[PDB]
Amino acid sequence: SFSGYLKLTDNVYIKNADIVEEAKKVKPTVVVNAANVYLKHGGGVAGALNKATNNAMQVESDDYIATNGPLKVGGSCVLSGHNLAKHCLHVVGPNVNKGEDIQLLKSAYENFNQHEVLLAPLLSAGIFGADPIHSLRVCVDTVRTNVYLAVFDKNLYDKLVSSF
Ligand SMILES: O=C(O)C[C@@H](NC(=O)c1ccc2[nH]ccc2n1)c1ccc(Br)cc1
Repeated sequence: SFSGYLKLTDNVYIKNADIVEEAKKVKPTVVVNAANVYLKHGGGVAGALNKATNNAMQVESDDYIATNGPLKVGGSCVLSGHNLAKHCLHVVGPNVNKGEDIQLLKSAYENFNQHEVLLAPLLSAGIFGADPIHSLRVCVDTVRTNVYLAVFDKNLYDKLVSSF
């Protein structure tokens, strides 16, 4: 049901699209959220996915944190996808703006290997402060399952394809 993606490798595909709109259209088995360790979905991809769920993602996430405590940087948890997907895989890439180790980006993408197919954003990109060209390279060199990357910014999308 994914359509219009450009094939980068055997298993990695990419499209200039809003991941919220893509999830509403496709209703994938798994949508990846660019989460923080507290599952506080304020802004970026997380704020946008949460708003699309009418804040149900944040209510579920606060119950998960109250029970389990925070995730690790490089870690993940599987929660409901609400109206966007069957499941949401909340993955914590390092936030370089907040001082986290960029080597944890490969650990973050390893979480995707537990799922056969995913709709995802580039981890640690945008407000997380990392170089998106580097994030795409770690993605293609780490993930073995089928990943459909949605890149919101048109100019970044064009740069990512032309420099790949
Ligand atoms: O373009 C990408 O997908 C990376 C992107 N991410 C966001 O910050 C980002 C933020 C909010 C969003 N809502 C749905 C999606 C989404 N994404 C980013 C945007 C612009 C620049 Br300039 C650099 C990076």
